[PDB]
Formats: sequence, structure tokens, C-alpha cells
Amino acid sequence: FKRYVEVGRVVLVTKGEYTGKLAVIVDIVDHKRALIDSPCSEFPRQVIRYGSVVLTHIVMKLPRGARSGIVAKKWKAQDVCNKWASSAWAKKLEAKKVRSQLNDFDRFAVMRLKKQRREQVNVAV
Amino acid sequence: DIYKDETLTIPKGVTVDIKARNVTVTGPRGTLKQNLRHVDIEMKKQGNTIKFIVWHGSRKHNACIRSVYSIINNMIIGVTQGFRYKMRLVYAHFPININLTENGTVVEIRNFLGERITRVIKCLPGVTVSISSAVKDEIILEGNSLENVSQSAANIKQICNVRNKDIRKFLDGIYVSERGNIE
Amino acid sequence: SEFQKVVVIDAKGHLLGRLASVVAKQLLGGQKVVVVRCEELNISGHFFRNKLKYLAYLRKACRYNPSRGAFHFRAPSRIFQKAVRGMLPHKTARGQAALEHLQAVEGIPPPFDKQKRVVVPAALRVLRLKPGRKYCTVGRLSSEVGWKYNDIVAKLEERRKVKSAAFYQAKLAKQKKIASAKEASPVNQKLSQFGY
Amino acid sequence: ALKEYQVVGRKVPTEHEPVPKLFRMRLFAPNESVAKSRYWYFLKMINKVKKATGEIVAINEISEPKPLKAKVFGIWIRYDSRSGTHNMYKEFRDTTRVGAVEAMYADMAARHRARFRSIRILKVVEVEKKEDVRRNYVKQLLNPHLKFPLPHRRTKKVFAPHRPSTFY
Amino acid sequence: VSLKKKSKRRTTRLRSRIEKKAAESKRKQK
Amino acid sequence: PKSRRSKVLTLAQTEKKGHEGKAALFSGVQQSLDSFDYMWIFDVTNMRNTYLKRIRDDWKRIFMGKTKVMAKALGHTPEEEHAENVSKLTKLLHGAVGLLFTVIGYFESFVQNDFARAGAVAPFTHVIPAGPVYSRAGQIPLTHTLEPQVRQLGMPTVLKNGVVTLLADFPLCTEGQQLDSRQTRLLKLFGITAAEFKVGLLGYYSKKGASVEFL
RNA sequence: GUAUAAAAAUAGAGGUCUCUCCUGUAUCGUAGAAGAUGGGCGAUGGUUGAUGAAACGGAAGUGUUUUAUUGACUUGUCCAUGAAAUUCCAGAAUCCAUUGCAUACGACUUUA
RNA sequence: GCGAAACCACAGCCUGGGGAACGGGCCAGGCAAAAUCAGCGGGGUGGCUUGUGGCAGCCAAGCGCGACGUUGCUGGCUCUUCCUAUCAUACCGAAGCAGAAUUCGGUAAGCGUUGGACCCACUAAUAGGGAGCUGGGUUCCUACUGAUGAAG
RNA sequence: CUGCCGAAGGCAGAAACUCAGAUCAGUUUUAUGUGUAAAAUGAGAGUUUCUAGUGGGCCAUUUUUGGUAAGCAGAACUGGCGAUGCGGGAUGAACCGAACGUGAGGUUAAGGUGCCGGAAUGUACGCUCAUCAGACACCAGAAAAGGUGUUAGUUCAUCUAGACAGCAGGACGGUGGCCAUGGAAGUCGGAAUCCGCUAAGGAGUGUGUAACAACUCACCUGCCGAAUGAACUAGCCCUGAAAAUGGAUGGCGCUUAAGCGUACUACCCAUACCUCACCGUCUGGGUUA
RNA sequence: GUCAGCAUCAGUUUUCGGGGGCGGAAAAAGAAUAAGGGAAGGUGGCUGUUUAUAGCCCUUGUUGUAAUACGUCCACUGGGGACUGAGGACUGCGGCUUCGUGCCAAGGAUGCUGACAUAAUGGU
Repeated sequence: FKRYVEVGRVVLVTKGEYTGKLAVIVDIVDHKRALIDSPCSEFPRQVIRYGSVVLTHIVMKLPRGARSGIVAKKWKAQDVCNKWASSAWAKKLEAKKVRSQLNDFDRFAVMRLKKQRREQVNVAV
Repeated sequence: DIYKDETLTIPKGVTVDIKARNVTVTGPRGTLKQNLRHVDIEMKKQGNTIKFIVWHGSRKHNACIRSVYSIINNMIIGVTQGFRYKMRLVYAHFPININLTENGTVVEIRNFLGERITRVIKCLPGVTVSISSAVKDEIILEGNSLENVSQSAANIKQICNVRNKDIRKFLDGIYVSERGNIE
Repeated sequence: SEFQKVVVIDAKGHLLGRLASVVAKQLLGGQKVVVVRCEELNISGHFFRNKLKYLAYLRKACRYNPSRGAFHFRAPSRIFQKAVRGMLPHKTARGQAALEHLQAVEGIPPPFDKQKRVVVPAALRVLRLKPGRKYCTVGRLSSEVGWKYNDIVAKLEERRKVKSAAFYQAKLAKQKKIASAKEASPVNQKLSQFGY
Repeated sequence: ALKEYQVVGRKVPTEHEPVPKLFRMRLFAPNESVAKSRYWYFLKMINKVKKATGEIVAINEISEPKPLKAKVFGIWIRYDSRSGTHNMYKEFRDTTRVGAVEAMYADMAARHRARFRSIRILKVVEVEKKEDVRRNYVKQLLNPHLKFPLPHRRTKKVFAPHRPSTFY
Repeated sequence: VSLKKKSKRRTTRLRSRIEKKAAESKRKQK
Repeated sequence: PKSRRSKVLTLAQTEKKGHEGKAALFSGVQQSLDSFDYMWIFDVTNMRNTYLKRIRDDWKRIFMGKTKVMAKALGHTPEEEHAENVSKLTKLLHGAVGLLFTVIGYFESFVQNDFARAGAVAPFTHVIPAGPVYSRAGQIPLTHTLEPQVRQLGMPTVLKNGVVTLLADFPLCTEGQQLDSRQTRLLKLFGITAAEFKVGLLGYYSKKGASVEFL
């Protein structure tokens, strides 16, 4: 578990208006800023500092300075999407997001469901 | 500089475990453990090579990479070949009396310039003191830790020190004569 | 981040000034604070400089009745209390009542060793001090300024850690049993689309 | 922040000079008013053209043609110090000329205690050639296999229940 | 703790006297 | 102001030419190539400057400059090389090799002995008797007045009663073992003539033949 | 809801060669005329109260586990009754006496 | 048992600051627990300054000056505490320091630094300074110290 | 008791009447040389008369001469103080804001947002470790400078013809050049200090020897493979002396700052600014129903 | 009489959100797609080379009259919160309405409702 700042490392934005989005480092601008892209259309090409992002463990082969078109091409080829989701870290994050999106009636659904989960508390003797 | 590196290739010394800056190097002669918590560097071990890596370190912190390189190398030399320090007892008129107890781990010294006192030292761990018959009045400190053997040597030399006498004429004392390895 | 009756702070690895300021703000807010394990508080600056700071603090004494002179407290808990009270208006009834809401102790006594001990990130040395910087320990500065109860606390802390490790192992085993039964229960997969 | 401006100006035409020459300068200022004053004093100190008898004929903000390509910019500047005179040349790797100038101002205020009025910028040029780069730290960034862990990780919600991770 | 031999804080006469005599120094060098 | 190693200086007043010296050496190499004959390839060895002067005496000149500097001046490519088939000769041209003008029999046979140097192997196992030091290892029919040598030796010796005395015998050299700096320095004070200067006459860059053999 | 107890490091930790952290937005709990009255179906569980006995906890033990016997409530799921005009928030010591190891007077040290 | 008077804006802890006059009131700190008793009298002006003189010339790192150099000439008797700028004691370094005795210098204020008419002894030494009294010379309260003392 | 007007270092007010003016201005333009003269903006402008109080001084500002280790002294103008409360600078006669009726709400100035303390333990980039750090405030007295502390620069140097360094070696022979001497061979001491060889061995950089001898550099060759060196400038840091009870960036404390510099947002509140109510004074319009 | 809650308003004010123009290099970028040029911090290939089994940079065309971004404006609009309710028949300035004792957010708050009275407010 190292998370070196490589060219082609996919990262998770954690500060700014693009919080929660997934990107990939295209170029390392300097000691304290980098250029990232993503196949998703809502996230444009921009230069972001390392304080507003956390590096993931997934590294994807990517030539330096590549345009967004082939970045999506290589992203789809190596299947980075749903490879990040395969990690339990993404499952926890999306579980939190669904739990935040949750409402009062469905909170009462969770009420009953986890009560039925505690129903058993059955342990072999 | 972003990445300052030093590389060490390990000889037939068996194990160089580096868990949490606490290196435990086991070789043919013995096993030495020593701590590196005082510095913050990467120790990346691959094959028979260890890389000491510092990222973005200042020059003050970069001064410690080669220091860590040297101490680990000295530890490897100790577990492979060991260290041996040879002192010659120098006396003008009063012979110096030396006694060895608990297999050389405590040295008692008498009659240094006609002393009625008993100067006693306890050797640092991993050090054994012997008297060699090849040359008269010859003291040998052998061990695995160079620091322990050499600091034992310093303790002997400083405790057997001439006070208030003119050193340009009074030459009596114990001095380190040769430094080397066992093999 | 919810108002508790009592907050037990495990002061290991914290910075004296930062933890004192956070605690002093909580006491004025009206919260009872118990700062346990005060022999592990960290102070920036190398040990010799800090001891010179403290030994200069001893120099302040009255020239008539040093019994009325400055009271130099050597215990690490009392050192933290002095740091905290200097950040409070203790000359008024509000500050004097705030001091009564703080209990700084040495080690973790039995009434507080069985309770959850939160930590303050704004005072943690690991998060707040640049690596490669010299620091000192209050439990070490205290021993070389006059504190004479270091050995007893260390022994009673080794006992406490042994007992706590045994307790955690028992609780971990029970949690493993509960965890194993979790996926065995079906509704945990049947209707888990809500994220739970 | 800063924006790069081009200011073109001339003195008011008279009988002596029916067609005065047109003087254009590329300069950096937070807004157009500061740029015009920045230009006027520069014109005074280089060509002795008074502000009263002159006029700003054209003001144009300039945007970076390729803000999405990382570039290396070398900056020639002149400093007013205790002696009142110094010359420096620095290199900054950034995707915009404006950001490079901002980084230069921050560095000089951090190192030589330099202010905006004390610093006058002679030339900000792009260095495409790797060999023409003189600064070792810039060359360190330009190496092909650059890699390094995150530096200065540093990490209301007071009273965290668990100890910080500050690692991977 | 101060940890000094000389106090880093200054008296009001002393701080006022600097602007009194620093200005005169500029007058003298002029 | 900066933790940097000090650079001491003296009053020698003997600064070298550097680039000018290299240019002069290249010009001398060209002149030696343009010289009449005898096409020697031998510049220096472990022998002393006295041996080099003695060798130069039997000539009317041994000169190579910095090694591979003359080879660079000549050029590996035959077009740049003044001679013919010098592409293979440049590779063989390494170490101290140079031309001369005056031979073959003297170079092959006459090899004067000289003090040995470190890195080689001693011809035998030289030993030193204990007690008082012997200047010629018993061959002197040997003053012990080398009192300063007692401090400057480092061998197991003690200056007793104004005479350097060795407590125990120390073997200075061993046959079949590489010579170290300490052994070479110790043998320098004694008569260790373990050297034999040689020369290389594999080929000759004749004006007409132009056949630089590699024998 | 007066709910939540390893330790240690942060240029590393823990779990079964493999996996996890990357914060408690987590976990336990959570319906009921402030918690009513009955009926089933499904499980030997949970909340546990009362006593009764074992062990553990001395750093300020402020409590912890283990049970046993029972009296309870047993939302586990599915049904039936009543709520309302709260009809728009609120045994000792001392004095008197005695002692002189004490003492300006108190106090003290003894006897009584 | 009898029973005053002087004095009285109000009072009563200290450190640093409050331009001054620093004060008790103001600022920032140390602190701070009733009621009292007997004693004794304390309290009613440069961030200065220090160890290296005056005139002329020669250089000349540099910006007509020009630094260091270099050469030319004539008040005492007892008292608490603090500072080190150390006389002695402790430990060190250097010196033709053989030993003994000694010189200079460093850390060092823990502990000492006398008796007599500058003089002569003793002493290991007789180091330098900061914050009740007398001689020749001009014609209440508060502090300190002891003593009780109600009270969870 | 309350209200209004309100100074002075010839004033402020009162009454008597001019002109609805080109009539004045602690002002700026235009023209001629701070003077004068004839467009901007503001204002209703005025004349004779008498009658209270005062005619001092402190602080700073810019213009000069006399000056000296060193400050200092004498002028002119300008303001502030004086008659002036309020916010901030820890507190303050002269520092930064702001001129004061009683209140409600909003917003700020100066200064600030770690706690005391209302307000971001905000964001971004750098610098600094101080066994007596800094928050200081033209850093002006010590001040001229020292430092193998660090970060940036400026100007000259060599460098895969192999850079610096490192180890191996050569570092010679005329010659122990000549006077000088007990003994001086490069190295107690007096002018150089020449030559054969080169790639280089200096009539010699130091140690040392009675003299020698021996080692070293300064000078070159072998291995070794890339950058390295010298002189200056800038910022921070140490030092650039100061004593006498306890001790002060205001305190606590702070070291990827809560110190230094810059940039950008957000936030805090004065009697100040804005909206409203009310009190009083003045001014203006109207008022025989 | 006291205290409350809400609605519709008026004055002041603070804090979010949407829509729409208009400007700059008629944003610069970018994407997609046709030319040519260059190379690297040199990929596949074989230290050296020129898109191949990765790609990058520069210029032009095009999609185009792209969007975005900032600035600016709307007599465009949707919310949240707070302080205030001065005045006291009628005129007035205005908009709807067919004029109308017509209505209206138009020369200053009205409407609805609840609780308490031995309580609450207010004074000391």
C-alpha cells in the first residue's frame, strides 16, 4: 500500500465542487499541483492540487499528456470503472451516499429490516 | 532533491529484517539488533539489496541517509567478520596489572604509575576482553558491535589517564594500537 | 460531535498548548473534561530547552514568604492544569467554576479505564508537527524537575494495558461470533439496497 | 488575482509630432486601472513620456492560448534592494503565464521581502527546450519517471473517537 | 516562560524615543 | 554561512597549463608521428623517473602525454588517423605507451630492477627479524638510528633506550599475495627490488611498410 | 438514549500467501393511549425485574462477568378493540480539678 | 474596676507595565478562607554603561573618501539578600609544564573572603559591586516572627 | 435645573439698513511673471456701530544656517492638544480610526479571528530551530563585522580528450647551486631560484632530522564514472556584552506556528455610516375658521 | 386587560436559488474530424530512432456561428430570517375596472385565532 503519484493513477476528488468524483492523473505539473482527467463528461480537464484529492490503489497504463478522448478509451479498455467499485472502499462510500439520500419512510424501512436482522441473534451452543 | 537514495548489497549474512526501523541482522558470527527510530527514511528491501530512500528531505535530514547506510554496513561487517581492537600497555617504571573476570566483561587495573587504587570497568554488551600471548602486555577487545568495542576502548583509555603530570615526558597509559576484523 | 456529560481525552501524543486551548474552550462551554494519561503529552522544542523553560519557571518566587510565592507544580497533570487555567478567566466566578469542570489525572484510573477515550486531532503531534522536529514528553520533563511517581504510573499502566488487551480479545471474539452470524442472517442481503 | 494585459499608448499628436509612435507593453496587474498606472510609470522611467501629454489608446486582457499544457516559464526581473538594484532570473513550471507570475511574486515576497511596487518584470518567456532549463528542481520535475508519495499529508468535528490514519 | 535575560517588551518612553531620534538620524544624514 | 569543505592553498607558484598542456601534448604526438623512424610503443611503467631518464638517454624521444589523449588526437577513424590501419591500433593503445627516436634487443633484455609498488605480488615471503631493526634484512655488515621511523612505521615496535625495537617478528611480504600499500611502504625502507621494466614492440608504423602488427 | 473501555506506529498497522483501514455520516438501540387491553402463527431467543447464591475488580477498587430460581414484558410476524371538546403553538469531648516532659494568655504533655 | 488621646476621603499583599509621579485603586500575572493573641517596627530621569590615546603619511577590499594594517613623537560600627565581572575551594586546556611550586585561560556564585596600629601578621583566600548609629570637617493597617482558632 | 450660541495662543454675538447680486471663497482652472488679472464649483452676500473672555504654551510637520565622538541650538508655516467624550494599539496627555441627544435594526473604519476575547486551529505559496528564538514599532544605540547554519540568486571556472574527490604510483637527475656553519643536503638563516626529460617533479608547501634520511602538497599517470569549484548579493538564524531580589511579545502558550512575507475569501464591532421612532433648538410654508 | 401563533401587507435589511440577454481573440480552452509540420521526458519496435502493436507537440480547416469562464444588465423571477407599525374621516400621485360611494401592494397594519385573569406583563 504505497500510492505513488504516477502518470495514470486514478484518484478520488475530496475537496471542491467536484467532490466525490473519480479522475486520473494525466500529467504531474509540479511538486504541489497536477493535471487530471476522467471519462465522465461532467468533470472537465483541470489542474488540481494534491490537498484536494486522495490517491487510490488502482494504477492504469496511460501515456503522458494524453487527451481526454483516449483517456476514456484506455479507461474503458482496462475497465477502471467498476474496478474501483469492486474494492470494498467504494462500496462503503456508495453505501454512505445511499444512506445520505435516504428518507424518513425508508428510514422506517431500515428500522424494521435491522430489527428483523437482530431477530435471530442465534448462536450455536 | 525529490528522491535521494543509497543502496546496500547484503553478503551471505542471513537475515536483515527491518521491521519498524528496528533492524535485526543475523549472520554467521551472531545476531545484532539496533534501532533506527531517530530518523524517518524508507528501507525498501528487495533480493539481496536494501534501498535507503528519502523523499523531499532537507540537507540536514539528508545527512542521515549515509549515516544509516554506514551503521547498517558496520552491523553487517560485525555479524560477518566481527571487530577486534588491540591495545598495548605502556608503562615506564611501574608495571600495569590487569585482571579479567566474568569471561572478560570486567577489567580491573592496578599499579598505573604506582596506584594503590583499583580502576574497574564493565564492558559494553557484546564485548569480550582477552590477553594475547603473541606479544607481551597486549590487550584485545573482540566483539560484533563496532560501537560497543570501540566505546569500550575509549573507556579504557580515558580511565587510565595521567593527571597533573607533564604529558610531553610522562608517556604511561593504555592506547589503541591496531583496529581490524577477526577474519 | 455531540454534547456528552463527560469527555475522557487520552492525552497521549497531543500537544500541551493545543489540547489546553481546546479543553479551556469546552469548559467555558459547560462540559466536564477528564484528561487521562498526562505523562504522554508532547511539547514542541527539544528536551533541554523545555527543561530550561521549566527551570526558569522555578526561579519565580517571592522574596518574602516563598510559602506565599509561586507554587511550582511538578506533576504532568498539574502542568496541564496550569496550562489550561492560564487560558481561562480564573479570577472570576465563571472561570473558577470552569476549573472545577476539569479533572486531569496521571495514568488512567479504574473509574475511567472502562470508558471510551476520544482524542483531539487539532492537538495531535502526528498531524500538527512537521516530521523531523525535536519534541519532549511532559512525563519525562516532570521526572527531571522533581516528580517522583514515574515508576508507579508506568507499572500500573503495564497492568492496565495487559487487562485491557485481555478484555479486547474477549470482546473481539464475541464480535467475531456476532459478525459471523451477520451474513448468516438473510435480511442483511435480502433488502439491503438502502446501503446498510 | 492577476491578469495579463497589453497596454498600447502614445502621446497626444501635435504639430511637432503629427504621427507619434505607438508603444505597447505586456504587463501583469490585478485590474485595468493598475495596469494603466503600472504602464505609465514604466513609460516615464524608460522613455520619459509624461502621463499628462500621453494617452492609453488600447487596453486588452490576454488569455492563455494553451492553459491545459504544462509549461516552464523563465522570468527576468529587476529588484530594488538596500543597494536599490539587483537582477534575478527564476524558472517556474505552471500551465499559465499569469500563475507563473503569481508564483514568482509569492516566492520573492517570501524570500527577499519584495512587494509589487518593488518588483518590475522585464520578460516572462517560455522555455520549451529541456536543455535550456537551468534550474535543477525544474529539471527534477522534467525527468520522465517522476514519482513521489504525497508530501505534507497533514491528515469542525472536535473529539475524534479514533486515532488518525495519516497513511494508507 | 520568557527564557530571556532582557525583556522583549518595551516601555512607552523607550518606544516613543525611537521615533524621536530615528527621524533626527534621517535629518542628520540629509 | 555555509557548511562547505575548506579549500586550502599554498605558495607553490607552479600552476599547470591544463588545456594548453593537452594541446601541446597533441602537437608533440603529431610531431612524433611525423618523426623519422623506430615507431616505438612504450611510454612509462611502474619504474621511477630515473629509469625513464636512463631509457630516454639511449635515444636521440619518449613522450606520450596523457594516455588516450594522443589516441584521441590521432583519431580512431582511419580518415582522421595520420597512419594506416590505426582503427585496430587505437584499441591496443592503452596505458602508458608512446613513441621514441634513437633498441629492440635492449628493450627485450635490459630490465633493471626497481622498488616494487602496490597491487603486484611479492616474489617471495619477506620476513623481518625481531628486536632491533635491520636496514638490509641482515645484509648490512645496519644502523638503528631510525628513531623517527619508530613513530612513522606503525609496525609493532617500541622505541626503547633510543633504539627502535620490535617486540615480535612481523612478516612484511608473503609469496602469492597481492601487495598492499602498508606492505609496499614498509618494503620501501628496505631493499625490495621486485620489479622489471618492459617495453612493447608488437608493431611498427613504418613510413613505407605501415604494418603495425599486434604480436 | 444521561448508550459505545486494546495497544502502538504514522517514512505504517491489524486480520485469514491473501484481505482491511483512507475517520463515529460508524455501531448498539429505537412503535405501541410515555408506551393500554386480547387473539393467533413462528423461536428458545431478546428486554430482563426481583431475590438467591459463585468468581473477578485496590490507581480514586465508584463496578464486571458468571449463573440459579422464578415473577414479568415478550412487535418475531399477522389481526381486533380504546384514544378525540388538550377540536391552531404555550457513645464521646470540654469547663471546674491535676500534672511540668510544656507554658505571656490560649495551646501542649499526664492524671483524674 | 475605671478608662483616654493623636490620627482618620476610602482603604489595605507582591512582580512587570502604566510616557510622568510611579500609586493602592487601572492593565497582565502570582495568588486568595472566618475570628484572633503576644512580639518586633520594615513599609507612610539615554536599551545609557565596560578594553584598547591624539596628529600626519603609505597603501587600498571597494564605493574624493576609503577599512584593518604599516611607519613616523611628548567615613566607619554592626546588618538581610542578590549579580559575576572568580580571591580561595571543585574540575578542565595551554606553557621549558622533569618533580614541587607557578603563570594564563574556560565551566563555575554551592561555600568562605579575618584579627590589629596604606602599614604587619594570620589565612586556602583575606575578589569586586547592587538594592539601626556616630565622628571629625567650613566660622492604625500590611508585612516578618511565633501562638491559638469556628468550619464541611 | 434645563436649553441654545460659543471662543481666544484684533475674536463671537447683538442691533440699523443696503443689493436678489457676479457679492464672496484657507479652492481649482485660463492668461501674464508665490504676485496680479479675467472660467469651474460652492454659498445669499454684506456693510458702519458696541461688548463680554483671551492674547499663553506642549507635541509633531516641511523648508536652513551654526554646529560635535555625542546629542543640539535659533527661525517660518502647518496642524493636534487645549473646550473633546468613543473604537483600537495589553493599560497611557500627545499612535491608528472616529467629533457625542434618547433608542431599535443593518453595515463598517482602525485593529483583529488558538484560549483569556466577539470573530476561520480558514485557503494558497515560501522562509526559519535559536542549551537564554520570534511576534519590534523607519530594526534607529551598540552597527564595524564574524559563523563548516539554511534557502535563493549574480559573475567567472574545468567537465565521458574522464569533472572534484578517492584510493595506487611517479613527485627526478646537474645539485649538498652560491655565500652563510660546530652541525643546515628545499624547509636556523642571506638575492634569486637556472637548466636534460616531459605528462610533471617548485634551488621546494609543511612536518621532521645535530646533519641526514623519511612523509606530505603543487605537479603529473592507473582504476573510478558526472557534475563540481571559487568570489559576491539577498532573507531568516546564532554572535555583535549586562549585571544586580520574582518576571513578563499582556498572560497562557505556540515550532508543516498561534513566528516572518505575500495573495484571496469569510467573519467580529465604535457614540462612526444608513433606515425608523422620540426629545429639544433653529429655519421655512400656511393658518379669521 | 396581559401574553402568544399564523396569514396578507408597508418600511428597512440580511442570506440562498433559478431564467434570460449583452460584451472579450464575438472568451480563451476543449471535443469531434480533415491537411501539413515537428519531435520528445523515445512507445511498439531496433544506446540509437519518428507512430508502427502507446502516443505528444505546432499550424490550418471543419464540426461552429460549440460550450464554458468572467464582466455586465433585466422596469425577469422563486424562497428563508430579523427589526419596525410612526400617522389617524375625506382628498393626492398612480394601476386595473366600462364609468362605478368600484377595486387595488397607490400620501405609515390590518385580519383571523388561542391561552390566562387567584397568570402573565410592567414598576420597585
